[PDB]
Amino acid sequence: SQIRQNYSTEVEAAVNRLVNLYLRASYTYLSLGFYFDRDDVALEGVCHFFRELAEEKREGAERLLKMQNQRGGRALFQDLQKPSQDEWGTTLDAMKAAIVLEKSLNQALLDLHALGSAQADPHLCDFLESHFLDEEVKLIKKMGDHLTNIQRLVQAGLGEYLFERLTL
Amino acid sequence: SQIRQNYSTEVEAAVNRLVNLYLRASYTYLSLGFYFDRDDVALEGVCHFFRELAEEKREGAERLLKMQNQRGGRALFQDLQKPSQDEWGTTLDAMKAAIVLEKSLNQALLDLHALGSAQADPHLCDFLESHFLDEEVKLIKKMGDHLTNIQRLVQAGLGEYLFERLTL
Amino acid sequence: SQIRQNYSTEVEAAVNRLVNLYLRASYTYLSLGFYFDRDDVALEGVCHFFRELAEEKREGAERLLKMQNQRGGRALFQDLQKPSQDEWGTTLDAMKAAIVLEKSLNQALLDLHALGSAQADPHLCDFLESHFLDEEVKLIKKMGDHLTNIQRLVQAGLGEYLFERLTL
Amino acid sequence: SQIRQNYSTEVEAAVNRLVNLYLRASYTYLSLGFYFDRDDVALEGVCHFFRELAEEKREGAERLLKMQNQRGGRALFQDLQKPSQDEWGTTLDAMKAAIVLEKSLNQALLDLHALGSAQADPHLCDFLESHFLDEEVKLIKKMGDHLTNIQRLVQAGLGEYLFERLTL
Ligand SMILES: CC(C)c1cccc(C(C)C)c1O
Ligand SMILES: CC(C)c1cccc(C(C)C)c1O
Repeated sequence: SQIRQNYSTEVEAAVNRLVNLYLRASYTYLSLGFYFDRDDVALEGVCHFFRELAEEKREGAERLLKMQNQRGGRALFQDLQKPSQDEWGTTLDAMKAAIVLEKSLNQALLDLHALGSAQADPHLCDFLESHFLDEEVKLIKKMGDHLTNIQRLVQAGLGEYLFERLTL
Repeated sequence: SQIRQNYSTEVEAAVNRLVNLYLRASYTYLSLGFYFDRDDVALEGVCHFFRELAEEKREGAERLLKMQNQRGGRALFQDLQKPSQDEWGTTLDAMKAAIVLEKSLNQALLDLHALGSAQADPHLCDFLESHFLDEEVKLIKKMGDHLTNIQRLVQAGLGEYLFERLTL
Repeated sequence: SQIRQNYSTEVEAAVNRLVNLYLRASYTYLSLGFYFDRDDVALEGVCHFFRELAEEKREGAERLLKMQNQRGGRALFQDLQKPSQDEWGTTLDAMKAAIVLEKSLNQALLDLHALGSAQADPHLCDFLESHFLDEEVKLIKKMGDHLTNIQRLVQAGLGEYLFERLTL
Repeated sequence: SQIRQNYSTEVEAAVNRLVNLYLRASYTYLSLGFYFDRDDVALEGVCHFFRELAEEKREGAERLLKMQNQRGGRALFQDLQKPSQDEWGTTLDAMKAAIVLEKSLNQALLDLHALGSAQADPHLCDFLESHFLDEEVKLIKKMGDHLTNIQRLVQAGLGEYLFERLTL
């Protein structure tokens, strides 16, 4: 590439892998959202919470792809694996799966940051810090807060209704 | 009729029967609404839910009657039978009766659609699809969602109060 | 499902397959869009055209999933296959691939409509006609119009620039 | 300096060198801009493109000088060498020279970042990342995009006119 400068093949490949992880996460949240929209589940606030996250993760993938092109790297897409479950249980089960998913995304971001530092790529390091690292910390804190409130509420049906009505 | 074209006597008769079913449904919802307004029942949100449905079903009957005249058919009214119960039990009992009622209306609409298709009456088919079929699907989904939340909430008195306060 | 009425298992399965096709199409358009954003391709209007289509196809999948739940069917997601190409050639090549893709989506919609008619499911038939069939016809006409103008313009570099500047 | 803290003499010297490079770049763009304003060249959009860049590079030098004083370092100015050419050829030649110039500025920024990291000077590292590194990546991507479009357009006179009219 005529514009490529200080951008290693290792970072380029890791960025493509991270795009795939963000799109997989968006797909997982799409599945979580529509599960809570089932007439036999029917928790609208929970459906809204996860649909908003599907949108945020798709936006993250798109930002990564834009950065890949700005640096002269080449986007390469892979098959997007289906989510790990077809049915997601209670709000508590769903929030626990979501925090597992976010921690895995955060770890991938931290691994990519470490790779960037190793490769002396400060543009990459700044990009991640600016657009992703703090967003993930904030989101994981919010999910942890939700998990604590859900757990405090377990008359489990009553608690699940109240959380959806009064928090979400 | 000077204007009548492609409108069978079978469809004309079925439309009159459907008007009677819609007016019977409006009457049933009027009864449900005022039951929840009793001082010894006293669930205002539930009363409002059913009074709004009585209005929607009367409007449906009026749309059908307007269509009957647009096609050159002749409205024929029959005695409107009183609702199946005088007292309607809990919110849960009431919502179960309402979903039974809506499924019966939906089935009558589907039967009339099938009759229209058999008679090659596409104006009728479009009319039903446009004004009734989707309205019924949406309403039945909403009632199913409510039933699931009511069931999750059954300390049954506490749950009935909370549903009326926080959903309706 | 407590709400399910006149909704066959065959239609339910076909709707899940159609969701997968719409999400695959959105993914294909995401790939097309970012390819035209490469510094060595650099056709912004073309990138915008395809990114807007990725959004439209994702929205289509979401509408289908909402309908699946309204009818009492159960969403089932499958692995999303990667797009058929990694690099998309000229604007002409890309527009030809897009019209192939849209014709395949349109055929799937027509097949689902035929299945609905066979199953006497008029809600499904109306849903498809209202939200999808006309959108596809309009889009395919627009792509055909673009293909004709692109072909008329092939000094091929000059023509590709002018189309992006003055049409897109 | 009473305020100087964690600011090495090596960084101080490198910052002064970088100021000189930014001012040299501003001077080069001033020359490029007025060349395209010649009556025998007469490409107004190209003149505007380069005059705007002369302004951006002067602003960069001024930000660096402000930072030098904030840290307690001492600005030292050197003779500003004249630009490498007196006449700049075609728009294509000019854009190629501009991308060479920007890549040299970007490399100097990356070298200064590496020096800062070596000296454990995180204020410097943040300053560069915040105000310069991303600006350079964006600008180099934009120039690469322009070069690709210029090259696609080479009836070379016609292509040069069209690019100036429809892109710049
Ligand atoms: C945002 C969310 C609905 C989503 C899930 C799965 C795949 C995609 C794209 C890649 C088609 C997607 O946008
Ligand atoms: C009791 C109720 C369903 C009803 C019956 C008959 C006529 C009307 C008018 C107001 C349309 C009506 O509202």
